[PDB]
Amino acid sequence: VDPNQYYKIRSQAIHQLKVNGEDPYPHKFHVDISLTDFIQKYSHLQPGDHLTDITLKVAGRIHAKRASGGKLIFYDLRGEGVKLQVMANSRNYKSEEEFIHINNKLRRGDIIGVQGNPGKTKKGELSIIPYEITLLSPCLHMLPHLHFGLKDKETRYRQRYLDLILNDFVRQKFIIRSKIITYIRSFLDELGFLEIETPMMNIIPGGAVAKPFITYHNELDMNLYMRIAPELYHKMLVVGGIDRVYEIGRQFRNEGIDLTHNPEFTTCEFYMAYADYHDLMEITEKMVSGMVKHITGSYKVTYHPDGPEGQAYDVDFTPPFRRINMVEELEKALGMKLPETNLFETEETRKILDDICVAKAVECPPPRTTARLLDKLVGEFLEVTCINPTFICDHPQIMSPLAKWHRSKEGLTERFELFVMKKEICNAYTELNDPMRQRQLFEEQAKAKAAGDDEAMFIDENFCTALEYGLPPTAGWGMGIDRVAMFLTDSNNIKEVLLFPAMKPE
Amino acid sequence: VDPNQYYKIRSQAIHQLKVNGEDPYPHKFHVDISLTDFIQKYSHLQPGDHLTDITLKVAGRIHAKRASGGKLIFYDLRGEGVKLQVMANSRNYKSEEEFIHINNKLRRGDIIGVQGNPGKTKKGELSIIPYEITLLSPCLHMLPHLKDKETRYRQRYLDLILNDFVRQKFIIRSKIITYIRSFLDELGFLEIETPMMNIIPGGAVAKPFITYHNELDMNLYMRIAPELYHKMLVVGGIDRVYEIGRQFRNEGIDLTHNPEFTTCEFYMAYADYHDLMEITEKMVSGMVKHITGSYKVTYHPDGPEGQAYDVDFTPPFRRINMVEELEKALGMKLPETNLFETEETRKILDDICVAKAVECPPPRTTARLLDKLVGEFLEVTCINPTFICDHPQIMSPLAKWHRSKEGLTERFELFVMKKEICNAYTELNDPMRQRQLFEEQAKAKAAGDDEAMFIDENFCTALEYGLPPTAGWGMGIDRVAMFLTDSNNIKEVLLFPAMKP
Amino acid sequence: PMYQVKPYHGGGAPLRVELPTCMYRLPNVHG
Ligand SMILES: Nc1ncnc2c1ncn2[C@@H]1O[C@H](COP(=O)(O)CP(=O)(O)OP(=O)(O)O)[C@@H](O)[C@H]1O
Ligand SMILES: N[C@@H](CCCC[NH3+])C(=O)O
Ligand SMILES: N[C@@H](CCCC[NH3+])C(=O)O
Ligand SMILES: [Mg+2]
Ligand SMILES: [Mg+2]
Repeated sequence: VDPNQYYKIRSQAIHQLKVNGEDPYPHKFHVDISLTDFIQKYSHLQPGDHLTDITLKVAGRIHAKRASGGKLIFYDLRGEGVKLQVMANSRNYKSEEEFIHINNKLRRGDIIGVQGNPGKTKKGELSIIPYEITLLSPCLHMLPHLHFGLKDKETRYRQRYLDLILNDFVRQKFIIRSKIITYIRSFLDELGFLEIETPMMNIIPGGAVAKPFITYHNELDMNLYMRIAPELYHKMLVVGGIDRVYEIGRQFRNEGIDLTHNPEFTTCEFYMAYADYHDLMEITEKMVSGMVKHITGSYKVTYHPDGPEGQAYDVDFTPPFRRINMVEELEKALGMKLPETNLFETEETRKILDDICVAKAVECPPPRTTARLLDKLVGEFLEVTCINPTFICDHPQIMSPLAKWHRSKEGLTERFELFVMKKEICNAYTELNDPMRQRQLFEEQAKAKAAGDDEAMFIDENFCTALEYGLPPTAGWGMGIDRVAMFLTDSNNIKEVLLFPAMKPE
Repeated sequence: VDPNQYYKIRSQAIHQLKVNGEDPYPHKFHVDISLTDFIQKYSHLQPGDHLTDITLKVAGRIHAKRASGGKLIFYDLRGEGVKLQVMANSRNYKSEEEFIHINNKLRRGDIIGVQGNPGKTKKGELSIIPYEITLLSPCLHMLPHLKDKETRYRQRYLDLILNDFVRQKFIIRSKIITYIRSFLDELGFLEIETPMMNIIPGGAVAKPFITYHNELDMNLYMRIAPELYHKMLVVGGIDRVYEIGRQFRNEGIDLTHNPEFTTCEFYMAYADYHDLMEITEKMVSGMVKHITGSYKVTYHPDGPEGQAYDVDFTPPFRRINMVEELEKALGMKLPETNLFETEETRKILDDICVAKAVECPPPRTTARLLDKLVGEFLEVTCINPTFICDHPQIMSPLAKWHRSKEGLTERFELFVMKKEICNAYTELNDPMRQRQLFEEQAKAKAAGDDEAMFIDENFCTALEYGLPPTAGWGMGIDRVAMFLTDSNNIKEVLLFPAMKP
Repeated sequence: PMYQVKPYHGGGAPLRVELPTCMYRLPNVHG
């Protein structure tokens, strides 16, 4: 049968139902009990059982309609990740006439309401035997018969509702995603953090390195930018005396789409007064391992980066996490000494790293800055070794415009990134609170922005002023929720953990 | 002294601390105890008492530096909206030279860490007596000796440093959001995130922000409501969803409007707006009782020296039907409800709007006229929480038609203090009717209603796959926040409100 | 570790003030 024909015919049929006052879209059906509770309550029933003294109203979507007579029709009711059989017998329905009528009405895909008695077939399938079946909302389209589920990603991501009907695991991915977010909130709330909201539109975007979205405000005749990170606002709040803050919210980047990249994504940021990044490493260990254990039942999870048609990695979130220092470990991987860390701002250094990238075949598209070449090298040699949760620590100041200088190692900063499965999930640092250094760094950033780099960031003077009023010694932290969602739902693709991911149109 | 010179002098002094290596911005100071816990632990001390076996590190900002002289100084150390006296006398310090150095170093506004002993004064004031004081972060400016609203909203950190009540408002805001999440979570709702940039903006009546996605050569609109996505998820089989998230409007920035604001939207399968009325009563009433202690709340819509309104959130909330109570308030009969799409009716409502001096800017559609009349005669009677129910379909393009009253919809708005805080309705699940109403909306958008809706054909398709009987609901968190913090300005409940530079 | 700060709320969670009963039960997804 042809799906368009099916649609035309079915639309006609429902229209007919409308003109007959047969009410194909009722207003209210009173559900007595969830399918889940119904199953949990009446599973103990024996084959052949039929409770005459219990009558219940359940609802759901028809997955299948099959006959075993002209007086016997079985419907497969689905809901809540679960199934219940509707055993519609003529003898138990209110009329023969109405039984015939309702069975002529219903097609696979319909939302129905069922009022009936709990029972179980001779085979032993728990069922509900209907006194009355009510059409709650008809499905006008033909739902696909599929052998391997809905696999076509275009269909799955554009029509998420289809994915959710036809595929059982999708639901659980988004449940897990919610569990993550809620767990984090509970963690932080219990540590005395105040959940806050900061602006998503600013006049100058800051907090990370990214190409922003630009929109126009009509009444004010100025451009606003969509935010890339709430960082600077939080630090201002800490100056104002709120010692512990967090926000779980959306961030925006005008980039492209890949497996780890959507234009809008969810992050959690928190800022904590009188903490340094060692404290943040300890809290991060507790939060991530706790999260994984609470949600999945264990510290060990399996990941298939290349899909189920590929290798499985065993990821161990058992604390403590491996720690590596970026520069030393990069040297160790390269088998060569890199220049002294106080010499990273020089051209000699840039030239050395350039040569090494060329010789090790690591691409760095222009501009081939020291910071970028470093990043590409780290990505090639260190990040790939990070299967289990690994802290990469002590980044150069040239990669970290807002991180406080390292108290031992000149040219470095008190910063870390959490890597899991070769990808970054956290970024944190002891915050820079010296207004002068912060302004200098902003100035170098603005100089790099003058040469043409659209990701390198602006000078926020309000933020520098705020620093001048006295930002306490503070440590800050950011986490990519979507990525954590990926690794905990065994998704190799960010489109899997976004309900409605961005798609280049058709 | 002069602030711009104070700043230069301080800058120089701190710079000198840097070049001398006395470390004005130390990396790490280990606080042993919060000021709040300190106070809770040692408030019970007798005056003149002085626990010497206990040494503790605390931290905070300096609000006042006063010296008795010359071996003694008192510091007013604040944090967490509490205060602690630092009683610094020379004989208790680590050394008299270091005492002198450290006091000569400090100024008011400075973040400092204090290591010392708990003890009261004879005067009775709970204090810490320092073995050592460390400068954590210098304040380079003159702090004000703060009421000016523009100055508070533009420098929120000053506001939070100087004014104690702001912090409390934001704590209340947070408590409201947290309560809502607990409430829906416990009711079996899945907390979800839907896109904040769309191709077609839908869900509400509003004028969107437009922005451009470079790598797609495509314009995207910032969202005005999550509604259509939620309904699509209910289609998907997720029976209960909610989202507490941001929303955007390209509009006027004012006393009650910000270009970005926060709503909670939830959708519930197999519910109708009656069910949603019960749920709303329970949620709001309980929320208020939980946050404030009582169902009773006093509010000042204009000034603290203005008319005070006393509001009773005790359920059940009053209910009024829109058309009926408009007929009561107009002293006249209105057209039969199945006549509301006629220009006869539009003309009648225009004549009634003129006759009772109600201003309706163009375009004077039946809906805008109706809304203006409801605003004038009905909303002003809504001091206590009041459900205004059974809106006409012309005002409610996504609402399901009333099951008795033709021309009406199964909808309510919740009003407190003459302002809308909730909007909810039995959801329209008929794809044909919805398409028709979208087409009517598109006609009204071609003839120049600027906030009028577009045509989501995808949403319509979803409806064709079948949306179960569902009821939906929306709440303006910012307004609830205003009402529970006695704020008549929306800037009072947004940490960094939009300002018109 | 880091000094104790008391949770701004609890000690969650509320709706021990109010849970309506007009609609069938679904269980808290977090439980
Ligand atoms: N479009 C997006 N989608 C999901 N997460 C994003 C994102 N853009 C940024 N992020 C988050 O912010 C962080 C930014 O990472 P960066 O190191 O600045 C560039 P990357 O491409 O993620 O790393 P890489 O280029 O070394 O592979 C990531 O950890 C990620 O969690
Ligand atoms: N805003 C940062 C995360 C916080 C880093 C610590 N202050 C980012 O986008 O990576
Ligand atoms: N989107 C609506 C709230 C949802 C109403 C129920 N579907 C609004 O902006 O007010
Ligand atoms: Mg990174
Ligand atoms: Mg309104």
